[PDB]
Amino acid sequence: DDVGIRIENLDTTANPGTDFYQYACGGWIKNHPLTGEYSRFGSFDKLSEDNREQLKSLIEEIAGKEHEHGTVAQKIGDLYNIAMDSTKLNADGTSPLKPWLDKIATLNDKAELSTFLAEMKLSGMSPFFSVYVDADVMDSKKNIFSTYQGGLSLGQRDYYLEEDESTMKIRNEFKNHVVKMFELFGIPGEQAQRQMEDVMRIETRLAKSHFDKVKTRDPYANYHKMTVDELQKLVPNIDWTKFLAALNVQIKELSVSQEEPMVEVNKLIAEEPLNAIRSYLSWKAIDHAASYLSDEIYAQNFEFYGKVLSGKTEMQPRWKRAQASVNDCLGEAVGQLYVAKYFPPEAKERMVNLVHNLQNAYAERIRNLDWMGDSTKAKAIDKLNAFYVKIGYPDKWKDYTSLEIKKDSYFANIERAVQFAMREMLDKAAKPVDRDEWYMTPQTVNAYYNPTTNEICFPAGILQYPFFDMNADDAFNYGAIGVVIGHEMTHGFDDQGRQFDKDGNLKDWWTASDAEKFQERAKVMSDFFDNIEVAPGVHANGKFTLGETLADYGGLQISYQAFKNAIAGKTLENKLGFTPDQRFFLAYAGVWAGNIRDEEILRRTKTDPHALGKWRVDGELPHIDAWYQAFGITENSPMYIAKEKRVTIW
Ligand SMILES: [Zn+2]
Ligand SMILES: [Zn+2]
Repeated sequence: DDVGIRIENLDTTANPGTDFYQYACGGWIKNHPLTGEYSRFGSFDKLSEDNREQLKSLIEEIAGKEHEHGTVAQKIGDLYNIAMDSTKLNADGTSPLKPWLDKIATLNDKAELSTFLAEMKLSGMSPFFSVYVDADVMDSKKNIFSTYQGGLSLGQRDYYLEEDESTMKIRNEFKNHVVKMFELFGIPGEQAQRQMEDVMRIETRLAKSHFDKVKTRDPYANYHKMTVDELQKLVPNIDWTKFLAALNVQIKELSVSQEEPMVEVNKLIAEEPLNAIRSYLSWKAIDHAASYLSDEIYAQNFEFYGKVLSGKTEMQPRWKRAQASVNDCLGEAVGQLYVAKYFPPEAKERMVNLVHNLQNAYAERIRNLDWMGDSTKAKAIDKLNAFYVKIGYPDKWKDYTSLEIKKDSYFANIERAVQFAMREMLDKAAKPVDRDEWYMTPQTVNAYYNPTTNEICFPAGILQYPFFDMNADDAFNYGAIGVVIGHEMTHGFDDQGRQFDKDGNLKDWWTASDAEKFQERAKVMSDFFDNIEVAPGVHANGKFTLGETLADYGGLQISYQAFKNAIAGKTLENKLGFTPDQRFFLAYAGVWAGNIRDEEILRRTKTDPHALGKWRVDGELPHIDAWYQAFGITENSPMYIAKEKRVTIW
């Protein structure tokens, strides 16, 4: 297989035992100058850019030909092309929303809102409040239906309430925007004024009852478990039995994440006349549809949300917005065709085998730890073997048969796609948590171990050069993606992972001895990084970055051990003059190749819990015995530290 590493990345005037990062990556630095718009640019950023061009080219290629009706290619291509057919969008005008606006006008009984609000939810609107289904934070093996404060067009309560002149301007821009939009939908000016006032009055009352975003982030405090009939007593002006039946949700209990905003919804429904409620629901429909109709309507939408609210100066071209629609609403379907082009089953199979080899090597190292007692070692190995390994793309793909894409209107297709997604989410309320369902799409360039689910997810999007190259040999791939995955693996077992059992439920399974001895070993690493000068007269924060430096250490030892196991009994061949062991460490360094501005070095030192790319290499390898052997590092090397001073935590 290919060597994977590239001479253009090296700076071979550097001494490996003096600045290994410079040796392995100095050429990359020289060949990738910062453009001006970025403070940091590394090989992760280069991959993210490469990946967005892959999706653009993929979707255009799919859309350039006709496909068999009902295939994911036909759904992708047709949705893209109907999003792009601006002559039809402009000829159709607002007519695709007429069924919704007519339906809202027939509301004649506040009791009908119970079913109607659920119907709007299924089409992707959230008047008054939001609902969602996800793993119960008190019982990770079960799902729970939750309500959440919502109903605001501006999203944040402060826009409706702060009296400074800057926020007042935003409010008055919103008022003008709502009137202009109603008028674009054929509402006469006098009625558009009156309906805008209804919208502002209602959303301002909702906003007053909301909590700040700071207070809503804790899912354990933003949790109120109760029966359906108890919610029926808390918010009597919605028939929750009908609301839930219209959502096809069959449950006995649910969570009201914030009760006060829900009580305010109850009061709003009681106190506002039905015609003002119709104004608000009509606005929710228009505001949701505003991106999917004519250019005039999109332009007005952008004038407010883009120019006023976001400080943007120019709208994105239609093709970029059409690609976002396809990627955001047919994400996993795009994933199927993405991996068919870029990440074949043999690549998935190689990576799944690699992850299993890392698991086996990690289990071997856990047995030899000198800070973990025997009972804790057994619990750790059992938790590790119970990892949910989600690599490349799903074993269980979403079934898209019930999602129909056809040439009626852009808006009608978006609506069917949202209905499909909402149905799939709400169906989970009745079922136990299914950890084979992917929350990320295959084309995403992100990866993590999740402590609350005990799953490790590495999508095809990140499994590309310089992390993983199907064409490269094991030295390259273990040194690069292998270390990255092993690093994530240690988060099931470190100071964070020890708070969760193998089901993702809260349980502290370390003994007091485990905790004391772990900190004893960890202090070796934090002291070491404390003494690194990341800039003249500026030291690293060894305690703040400890979670990440211990994990890189672990990933290095885990992947190197798995690598030596995988190549056991095979012929070593040097490539580019490097032994396989040397290539392992050169590939590792390349994962962290990067260019960073001087001021960006200072700020990341203040704020970033990850060590800088350079010290993720130069501060980690002096703790790895195998690196000394691979590059002949001796007592006379500036990076050398004595065996008895090296970290031993994994
Ligand atoms: Zn090899
Ligand atoms: Zn980490």
